[PDB]
Amino acid sequence: AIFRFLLFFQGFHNWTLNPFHMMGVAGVLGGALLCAIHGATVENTLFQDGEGASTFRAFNPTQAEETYSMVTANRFWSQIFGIAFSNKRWLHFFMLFVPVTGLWMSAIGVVGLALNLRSYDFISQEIRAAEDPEFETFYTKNLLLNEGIRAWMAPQDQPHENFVFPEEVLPRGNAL
Amino acid sequence: ELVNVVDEKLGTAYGEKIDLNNTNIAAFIQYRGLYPTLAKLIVKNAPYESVEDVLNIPGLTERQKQILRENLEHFTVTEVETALVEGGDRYNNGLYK
Amino acid sequence: QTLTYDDIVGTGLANKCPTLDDTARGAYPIDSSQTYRIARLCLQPTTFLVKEEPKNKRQEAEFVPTKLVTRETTSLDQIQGELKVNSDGSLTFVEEDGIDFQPVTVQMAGGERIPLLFTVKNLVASTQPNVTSITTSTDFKGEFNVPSYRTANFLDPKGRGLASGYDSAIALPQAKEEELARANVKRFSLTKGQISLNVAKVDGRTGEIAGTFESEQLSDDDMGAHEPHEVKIQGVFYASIEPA
Amino acid sequence: METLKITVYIVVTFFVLLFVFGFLSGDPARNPKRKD
Amino acid sequence: ANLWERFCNWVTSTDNRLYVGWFGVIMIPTLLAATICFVIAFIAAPPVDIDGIREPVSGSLLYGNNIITGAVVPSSNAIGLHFYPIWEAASLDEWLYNGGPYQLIIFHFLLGASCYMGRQWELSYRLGMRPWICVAYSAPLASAFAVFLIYPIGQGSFSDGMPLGISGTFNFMIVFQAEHNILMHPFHQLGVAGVFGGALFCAMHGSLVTSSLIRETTETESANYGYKFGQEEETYNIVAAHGYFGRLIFQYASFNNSRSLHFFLAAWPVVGVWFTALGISTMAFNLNGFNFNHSVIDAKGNVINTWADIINRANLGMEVMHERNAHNFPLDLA
Amino acid sequence: MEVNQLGLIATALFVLVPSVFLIILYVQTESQQ
Amino acid sequence: MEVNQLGLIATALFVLVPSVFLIILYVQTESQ
Amino acid sequence: LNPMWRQGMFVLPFMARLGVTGSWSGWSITGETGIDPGFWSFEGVALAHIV
Amino acid sequence: AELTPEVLTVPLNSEGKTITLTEKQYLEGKRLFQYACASCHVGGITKTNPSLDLRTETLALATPPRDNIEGLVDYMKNPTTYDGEQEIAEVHPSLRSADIFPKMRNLTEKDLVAIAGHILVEPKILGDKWGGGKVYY
Amino acid sequence: IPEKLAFYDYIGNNPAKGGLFRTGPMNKGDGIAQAWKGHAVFRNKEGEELFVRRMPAFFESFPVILTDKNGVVKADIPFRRAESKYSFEQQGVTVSFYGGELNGQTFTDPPTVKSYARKAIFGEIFEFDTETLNSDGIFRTSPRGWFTFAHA
Amino acid sequence: METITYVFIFACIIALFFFAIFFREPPRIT
Ligand SMILES: CCCCCCCCCCCCCCCCCC(=O)OC[C@H](CO[C@@H]1O[C@H](CO[C@H]2O[C@H](CO)[C@H](O)[C@H](O)[C@H]2O)[C@H](O)[C@H](O)[C@H]1O)OC(=O)CCCCCCCCCCCCCCCCC
Ligand code: CLA
Ligand code: CLA
Ligand code: CLA
Ligand SMILES: CC(C)=CCC/C(C)=C/CC/C(C)=C/CC/C(C)=C/CC/C(C)=C/CC/C(C)=C/CC/C(C)=C/CC/C(C)=C/CC/C(C)=C/CC1=CC(=O)C(C)=C(C)C1=O
Ligand SMILES: CC(C)=CCC/C(C)=C/CC/C(C)=C\CC/C(C)=C/CC/C(C)=C/CC/C(C)=C/CC/C(C)=C/CC/C(C)=C/CC/C(C)=C/CC1=CC(=O)C(C)=C(C)C1=O
Ligand SMILES: CCCCCCCCCCCCCCCC(=O)OC[C@H](COP(=O)(O)OC[C@@H](O)CO)OC(=O)CCCCCCCCCCCCCCC
Ligand code: HEC
Ligand code: OEX
Ligand SMILES: [Cl-]
Ligand SMILES: [Cl-]
Ligand code: NA
Repeated sequence: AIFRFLLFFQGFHNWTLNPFHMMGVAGVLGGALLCAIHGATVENTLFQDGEGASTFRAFNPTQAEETYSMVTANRFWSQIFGIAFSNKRWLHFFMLFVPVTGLWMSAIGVVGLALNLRSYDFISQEIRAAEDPEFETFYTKNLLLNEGIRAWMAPQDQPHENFVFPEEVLPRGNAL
Repeated sequence: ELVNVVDEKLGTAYGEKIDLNNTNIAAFIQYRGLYPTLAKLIVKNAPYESVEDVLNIPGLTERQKQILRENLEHFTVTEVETALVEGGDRYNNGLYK
Repeated sequence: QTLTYDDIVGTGLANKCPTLDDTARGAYPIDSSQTYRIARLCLQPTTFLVKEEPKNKRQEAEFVPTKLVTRETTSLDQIQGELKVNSDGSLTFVEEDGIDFQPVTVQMAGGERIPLLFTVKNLVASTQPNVTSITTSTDFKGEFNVPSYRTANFLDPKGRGLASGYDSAIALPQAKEEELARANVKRFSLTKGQISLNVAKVDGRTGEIAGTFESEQLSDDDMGAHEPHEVKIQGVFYASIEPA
Repeated sequence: METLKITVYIVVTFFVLLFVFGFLSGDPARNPKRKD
Repeated sequence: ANLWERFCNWVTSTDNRLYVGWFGVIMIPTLLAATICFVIAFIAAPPVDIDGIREPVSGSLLYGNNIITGAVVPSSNAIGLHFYPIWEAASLDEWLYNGGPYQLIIFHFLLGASCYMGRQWELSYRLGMRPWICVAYSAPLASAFAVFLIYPIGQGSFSDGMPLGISGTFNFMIVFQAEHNILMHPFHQLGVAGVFGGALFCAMHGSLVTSSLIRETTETESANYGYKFGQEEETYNIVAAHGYFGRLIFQYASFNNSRSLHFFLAAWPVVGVWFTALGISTMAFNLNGFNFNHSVIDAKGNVINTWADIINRANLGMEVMHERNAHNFPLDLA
Repeated sequence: MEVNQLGLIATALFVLVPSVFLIILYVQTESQQ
Repeated sequence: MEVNQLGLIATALFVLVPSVFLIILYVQTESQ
Repeated sequence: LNPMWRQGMFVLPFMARLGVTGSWSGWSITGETGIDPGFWSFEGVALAHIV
Repeated sequence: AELTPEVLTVPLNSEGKTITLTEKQYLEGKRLFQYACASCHVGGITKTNPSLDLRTETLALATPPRDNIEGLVDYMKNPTTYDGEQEIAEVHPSLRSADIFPKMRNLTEKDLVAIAGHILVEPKILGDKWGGGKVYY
Repeated sequence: IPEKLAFYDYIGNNPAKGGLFRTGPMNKGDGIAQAWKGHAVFRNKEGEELFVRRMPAFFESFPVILTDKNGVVKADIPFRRAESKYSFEQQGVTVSFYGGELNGQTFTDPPTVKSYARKAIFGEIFEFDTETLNSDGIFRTSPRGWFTFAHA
Repeated sequence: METITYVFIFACIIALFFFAIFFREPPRIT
């Protein structure tokens, strides 16, 4: 039912075109990135604090020592990527900040979709497209798709409306 | 002045009867005895100036002439419309199911 | 000797018409009491020239060159039709069937793409009278049909079309509809073109002929959306003759 | 166009050669602890 | 001190502002090629016949695109999986029409990212680190291979690879769902769980650490000046952290070994993204998502719809409309 | 394209106003040193 | 009145750019 | 009737003046269509100045 | 709604005799149809010739009529084209062509009636969905 | 019927037909309303009166489907023309206006009748001035909509 | 004008990359 909700929003609201969703995507994916990259950095800059091959045992919850080298991690990432973190407090605040913010942003976009205040069209494109049958973008291609979704899904998804679409009115491309 | 010629055609007998000059071949399934054999023949030998002209197709068994006779009232003829006969669209007009 | 698929595949030779040896200067005689066909007609363009529009009025623009951007997809071939002898001894080829169209797009200086349906559809071409023999001086001249580049089911990027599609600019729901009429109402053109086939090689032993061709036809008009350009095509041809 | 093809075939061969001979030039020994 | 040996010593120097290395010897030119062709194409490439039907699609800014709708358009279906370098085209005008830049960019880019990954192992070796950060990066790298290479290989055409553009991306993920019901595929579901899960734990770890910083500053100063680069003692108290989260849920659903906690952080999103990379890669071979269409019926044989059929209605409208001019026959088999 | 004309002044100020704010704060931070 | 569109952006930057320069220079004078 | 100087072209005449005259698009400011200017076209002079 | 005998009563021949199937036959038919036929005829369409479906109304206007158990059983023995003008066992699975369509080899005579019976009952249950295609999925 | 009441019965004043970046007054979209053209009555060749199925607020676009009093579809504008049963051309559909600027006027030629059928899904049919504000023809939301959005 | 704007912002971001790597506040120890 949630999957259907996802696809409702594409065809009716064109929700992928919405910058507030895009900033949400960037915050969720930014979070999963930071999660993976931070776990991996710590785990591959560990200090040798025990003899054994399982490096988990050589951590004590009460040691005051940091258990990995922030310094060797900073060098690694400075030389690999060009910048690294240098402040372990900023790093962990940034890990809070990114995914929280992203979610808050998508929320604001949904609030607008409550009112059907969609980010549905680019006017300049529709104006040229209408005047110019040779002008096609991935933007015009995606609205044919949403137009399909609407017409093929609406009668069964909104049964209270008694939508009757006879075959001849359903938007379809050639052969399919 | 700019019209859709396909839409204009739907306002002629083409929109009610099988048009011997224009209709895709799959419409001959709506009547028995017609598809595929006679339908193949009618489409190959179009166009026709009158509905009755179908009976003069060379090679028609006398049984074939009677299946056409029974069905002449479901036929008709209008001017050939280029948009419906170009492309081999009388054999395949891109509609399946 | 003839080659196999695996010999030819990926070379571009599949897009080339058969050649005749430059010794083939014979003549092929025509028994008006016989009928003949063309077992295979092959047309291979080599040049695409487009007519420019020169702004003023009494200058008339020239034909300019273009670049082909659709690769080795240009030749017509496997064409066949009746070859007739008329009262006066003229010969008339009548195209029956074949791969008689190729979509092509060339690009003018300035990067305008010009698409066209290169074709000899419904070619009826005829010689002088009193031929009596096909020679290296025989010239066919004929006209053919140029149907619309897209057929009736074709949908433009807003879902508009002729036998299918929307009848308006649905993205502009309360827009002034008259100014979009030309773009909303699709029209199916059907024009004529001219062709000349100049025979320069004849193999009297085998009824094969080869020569040069020049045709004139209109370009794509995008279902009535813009005005077409005038196109000149030059190339070579091959044809095989046969008794019926 | 053919000239271009030559130039790219040469460029690529040169960088791939660099790569292979680079790693055959004692690469395990290039670390900060144990060299052999 | 031999010529070759000085060179080998610069390539592998850990003193270069950016590390080069042997993997870098391949990565730098391949990524400079991809980058320079991407920027130039996004700004100025003319329209591309992505689907082989002589219906060019405008991707670039000077041709009426904006940052959202622009793309480098995939190469023509007419080419399918054929290799289309520049020197195989009769001219650059042809190569532009048929989508050659996309092939040039994606191939250079794949190579250079493959080498980015090795470069990550290489520097870890030169610095005396453990080696496995590159295994973490293998999940995105795998995901990029999936949508630029594998999925085209399996469908037969680079024209069904992912466009290099924001709206192009959405096109490709819409059509993927009509053709593969990827939402109902379990490996995509783990990907969502991998990516929702990593966003959650990102925020957890960063909120719990931030919650248990040790007072080092005043209220007039950023708490971040409590930490100095390379200080030897931890800057938060992990037992206060364990004691909070263990009481929020219960004691044993909270960590207190920081090594296990960070390995868990690393492993959850990496594994979930491996799977979703596998999903795209196996749907490349049309082993599609679960199909529950008409699975529920009544005593007579009436269909009783479920949400799965509602999804299918949606999928159907996606199917019948994509590449609307492109199919002459009733089954879109690839 | 028939793009909205205040798009430009909107974009230019959206960029310039907060950028200048940060530049002002940074420069006068550094001359405290 | 049918005025120039770019006139607004030319006027606004004409004010904004040189003013900001002076503001940057003045505030960092004061904080030293 | 629409030469460069009616079109507000400032630097195009200085490239024209010393012998650059054609575009990689295939036009030239002397009306010739179908010319191949090589690298030193209007576009290539611009790019080289960026580099 | 349940699978009642009214719905399970199908014409037997063109003279309009009728035959009522058990539930067992109906499900046997549904099994055998999936084994031997659905690969082309899932839903009552024909994947390799969409112009011809198994809607009862199309079967009714087939020459020899096929809207009955006899016509259908015959068609499985000796398929023809829609006008009955030529035999198509070369290219359509049938008992007469089980040499080349091996799944037809082990179909007894009762199997054929269950298949025929399944095809005439199913449009009564599903209506337009049978032969309708994706529009009605 | 007061024109003021007829104007409320028009989807272009529905605050849920807007867009986030479609700026300015509603007038910038459908134009400045000048006149109620009249209430439009569709009939087929049988004399049956037909009804345009109104667009709901969710849909940026909507098919043109004419129904009878009893809900039964009797005409539409077909997308695919080849198997069309219900087209205006085949069904002989006509539009008659009562009230307003077109009171007493009847149109029979199909391209005109489809034209008003298209606007009838918006409800009552109005004459707009699109030149004055260079209106682009795309619905915008009202102050009711913009206030709710900001304050939520 | 919109193309100039999109490309100008992109170019400014590439410029900031350069400064942020080569002209960063250098990390110093204890
Ligand atoms: C950043 C941090 C690290 C530092 C990095 C170091 C800095 C180095 C950065 C350098 C990068 C520079 C940017 C490269 C621009 C690419 C130029 C191009 O694509 O330029 C190509 C140009 C353009 O070609 C023209 O391209 C045109 C394409 O037009 C298109 O474009 C037009 C607009 O321009 C119109 O829109 C037109 O409609 C549209 O179709 C036409 O096809 C013309 O016929 C065609 O001539 O071609 C030519 O003439 C060029 C010459 C090639 C001719 C072939 C001869 C072979 C010579 C090959 C040389 C190989 C290089 C050596 C390698 C190394 C060995 C030491
Ligand atoms: C790369 C792909 C991608 C990514 C990363 C995202 C990411 C996101 N999308 Mg988009 N989406 C995409 C593609 C993507 N989207 C596409 C292609 C479409 C089609 C248009 C959509 C359609 C879409 C819609 C329709 C919506 C999103 C939403 C979201 C957000 C969900 C936030 C969240 O955690 O909700 C998870 C939910 C919560 C965090 C709510 C609270 C959950 C509580 C804490 C759980 C309690 C559990 C409890 C203990 C019980 C457990 C028991 C039970 C599990 C058994 C997030 C920003 C949503 C959004 O923006 O909302 C603001 C939204 O509604 N997306
Ligand atoms: C809430 C809704 C939701 C959510 C959370 C997700 C989440 C996800 N989806 Mg799903 N999806 C949804 C709805 C949703 N989807 C819907 C509704 C549809 C159907 C319409 C889909 C259709 C769909 C498809 C078709 C695909 C996904 C994929 C994905 C994944 C995208 C992230 C990824 O690939 O990481 C992986 C990481 C990367 C791709 C990054 C590669 C990084 C490279 C190596 C480096 C790039 C460098 C760059 C160019 C330069 C930058 C640096 C420079 C600026 C300095 C993720 C698991 C994708 C997937 O599984 O991909 C494998 C995929 O193909 N989804
Ligand atoms: C509660 C506030 C409020 C509300 C509801 C309105 C409502 C309205 N105004 Mg007024 N107005 C306001 C405040 C408000 N105004 C203020 C403060 C000013 C001075 C700036 C004006 C100046 C003004 C003028 C000059 C005009 C209007 C007009 C209008 C109408 C059209 C609005 C429109 O198209 O917006 C479009 C809305 C948007 C484009 C949305 C902008 C928000 C963006 C998307 C977010 C910004 C990015 C942000 C940083 C997100 C990232 C953050 C992240 C890091 C967390 C409408 C009735 C117009 C009218 O019709 O006149 C009669 C008109 O010409 N208003
Ligand atoms: C040529 C033309 C003109 C160009 C066109 C190109 C074009 C298409 C581009 C489009 C660009 C475009 C519009 C972008 C869209 C982006 C968009 C959605 C914006 C997001 C905006 C927004 C504010 C969203 C809210 C959510 C938000 C705050 C997300 C932030 C995302 C973010 C920056 C996450 C971090 C990702 C990242 C790679 C971090 C690396 C972290 C890192 C340095 C780790 C290294 C590291 C780890 C350790 O553990 C330790 C110990 C140390 C020491 C250490 O170092
Ligand atoms: C008619 C009548 C009267 C009817 C009868 C009805 C009746 C009266 C009903 C009333 C019943 C009654 C009153 C209620 C009592 C019943 C009760 C017990 C209810 C159940 C409550 C309930 C449903 C709870 C929901 C369960 C819940 C969601 C728990 C989920 C557990 C779980 C999945 C948690 C995640 C665990 C996990 C591994 C997280 C890791 C996160 C992460 C990596 C953290 C990072 C991190 C972790 C650390 O650890 C530390 C250290 C640090 C540094 C750090 O970074
Ligand atoms: C060989 C080539 C290798 C690849 C080169 C790629 C270089 C790209 C990296 C960008 C450098 C600029 C970052 C400036 C910012 C910068 O200077 O950061 C520096 C900052 C240093 O953190 P410290 O902990 O040192 O500082 C905190 C203290 O100062 C407290 O005030 O690091 C970050 O916070 C890490 C998070 C940045 C994570 C986001 C950056 C990545 C986003 C990149 C996507 C760009 C958008 C593209 C749009 C088209
Ligand atoms: C593809 C390999 C098929 C299989 C397996 C089955 N059928 Fe079929 N069927 C197929 C085609 C291409 C056609 C059209 C034949 C023609 O050219 O006329 C048919 C036709 C039928 C019909 C007639 C439908 C009508 O409207 O008249 C029937 C009744 C039918 N087929 C039945 C049937 C049965 C019972 C099958 C399983 C034993 C079966 N078919 C398999 C293609 C294929
Ligand atoms: O190309 Mn892109 O997209 Ca995979 O299927 Mn077939 O092909 Mn096209 O349709 Mn659906
Ligand atoms: Cl598509
Ligand atoms: Cl196909
Ligand atoms: Na059943």
